[PDB]
Amino acid sequence: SGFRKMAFPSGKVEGCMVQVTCGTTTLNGLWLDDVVYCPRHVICTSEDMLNPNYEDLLIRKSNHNFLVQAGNVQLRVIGHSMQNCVLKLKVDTANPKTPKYKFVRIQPGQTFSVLACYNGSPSGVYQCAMRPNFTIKGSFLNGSCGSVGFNIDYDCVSFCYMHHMELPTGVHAGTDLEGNFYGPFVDRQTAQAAGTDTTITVNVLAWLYAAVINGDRWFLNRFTTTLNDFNLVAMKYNYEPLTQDHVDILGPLSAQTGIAVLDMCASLKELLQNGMNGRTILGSALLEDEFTPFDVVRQCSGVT
Amino acid sequence: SGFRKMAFPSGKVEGCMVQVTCGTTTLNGLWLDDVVYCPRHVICTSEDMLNPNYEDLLIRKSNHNFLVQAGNVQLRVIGHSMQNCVLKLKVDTANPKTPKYKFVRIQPGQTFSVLACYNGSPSGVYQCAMRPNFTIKGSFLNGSCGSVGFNIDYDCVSFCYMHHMELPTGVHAGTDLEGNFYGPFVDRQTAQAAGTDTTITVNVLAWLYAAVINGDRWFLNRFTTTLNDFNLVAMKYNYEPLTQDHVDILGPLSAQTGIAVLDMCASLKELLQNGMNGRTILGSALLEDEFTPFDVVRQCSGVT
Ligand SMILES: Cc1ccnc(C)c1NC(=O)Cc1cccc(Cl)c1
Ligand SMILES: Cc1ccnc(C)c1NC(=O)Cc1cccc(Cl)c1
Repeated sequence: SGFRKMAFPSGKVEGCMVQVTCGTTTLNGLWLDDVVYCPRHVICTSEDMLNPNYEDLLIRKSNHNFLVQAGNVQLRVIGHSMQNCVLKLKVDTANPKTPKYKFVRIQPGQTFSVLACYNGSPSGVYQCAMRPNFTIKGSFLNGSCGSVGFNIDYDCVSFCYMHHMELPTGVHAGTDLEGNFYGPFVDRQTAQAAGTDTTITVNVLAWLYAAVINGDRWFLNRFTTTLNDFNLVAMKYNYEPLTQDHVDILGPLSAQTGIAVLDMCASLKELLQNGMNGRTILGSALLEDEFTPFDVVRQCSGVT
Repeated sequence: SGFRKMAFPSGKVEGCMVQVTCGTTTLNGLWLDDVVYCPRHVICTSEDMLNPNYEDLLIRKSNHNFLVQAGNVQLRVIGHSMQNCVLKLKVDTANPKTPKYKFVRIQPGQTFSVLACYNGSPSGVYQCAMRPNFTIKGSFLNGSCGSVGFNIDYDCVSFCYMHHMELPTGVHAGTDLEGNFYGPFVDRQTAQAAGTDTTITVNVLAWLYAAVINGDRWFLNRFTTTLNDFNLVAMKYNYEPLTQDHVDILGPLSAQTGIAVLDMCASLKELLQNGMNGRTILGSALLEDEFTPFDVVRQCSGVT
């Protein structure tokens, strides 16, 4: 029993973190096999960041300008290339601590763990969701650039995020491991609009099922609804429209609890229209959307 | 910017986790140097747990009855001893992945990271506080026994908790690494009272300072209070009494923000008496007490 915002064990990712320095800028890199991946803005000075011409800036750099250090040992850079917003520094040594890994581009609403790093050293780990608007509400300071997000399936780490930037609004933007930004963002010191965000409906429902499994049941009611009626309420409260694909993914939790998905939707509808009346659910006074249906089943079944 | 319930990177602790089996019971052990530490109730059957005589049960066991497996390799047990509620199994091999470590008994109100494990395999990591009543509100299922809590200072892991039991109320009880329970709990299948819990006042104040640093300032007011007046409010709302020792530990955050500790106490007083009026602080609709003043300074300064 109990329900926590649990992160994946970060060990396999800690063994990949390195420090990358170019000129006067230092950030984090990810060392997998004989390649170090890092945000391409490591090649910028503060003056460059206003409107950088990355192609021109990278041409002034040679392999010996990229200083890569793994803990205390220096890596020898034998190649460099830019792929979208990431730099790939080929090194002469394969990382002996490289776990089994994949590069994945996650969908909005999916969750992942972030290993926050500074100067190539891990400081902490936390779980978060990629917002529907492709931002993440992380905890990152200057120097955290290059910190990565990931999921783990037994022995395989799927890297899904690399941190690049903090928007003027204090929310975070980054790329997949091929350097493609999530969202409309560009790696430039300019004010950039993050779209209207919404609450991840399927995750809130998954978390209400986790609440029932763990004993918090006060919000269950004698009502039911339809997908259409529920979506009228979801639109009014800036929630993502619920689809049959979302209902299908909630099936295991519906089966485990015996509460039909549309009955849980009716509980959520009443919570949206009436608030929590000063009560809590799983220690929260708001509707939590950072747990996917997969996360709930994993945490509630003890998958290692 | 941003503020998350961040856990320490779990890598150094993952390398210590082992599976311990005795008879038909399997749980987690902590392998440090040539000793494996685990909850002594690994020697019990379900029938024994009602009122176990651990001394008598342990006498029926020999070194060869304790099966210790580190991933896929079997450890050879050359000694066994009970210290309070933990068993110490001496093995013939020192753990090559033993980090620099200490065993510490933490105070109520302090925080730590938990690496939840099943069958000696890490499933997730989360941050939590030891409640004033010496329970923890974790996320643990059957088989999580032996999972540990810890803090990390640069390269040193201070182990402070080992999970033993879930109380009938769904909250968790465990020991320090010398096997001494935190709180009045006994390792027995009996209903056990956890005392009245309170909110960790100094942590809520630390978190209000983190909110100010990160831009959430709506709760700041034009008022101040005294320790005496604040403590009358704290008593009414089941908050721990604030002392000058607590004020002194909040000094760095008071200096960083320019908000005197008693002025922050007046904001907290108004939040206690008036609620949050449907607003949030750092993404929470309640007053958070799982961040110590040290945690706030660490997260806000990027200590690795
Ligand atoms: C200051 C800070 C705080 C938290 N995370 C981060 C990542 C930062 N740093 C930046 O955003 C620097 C920067 C400026 C403009 C564009 C880009 Cl790609 C990077
Ligand atoms: C079932 C469960 C769930 C979460 N954590 C845990 C630790 C459990 N298991 C138990 O509590 C088993 C047990 C019963 C009586 C005394 C003791 Cl020391 C241990």
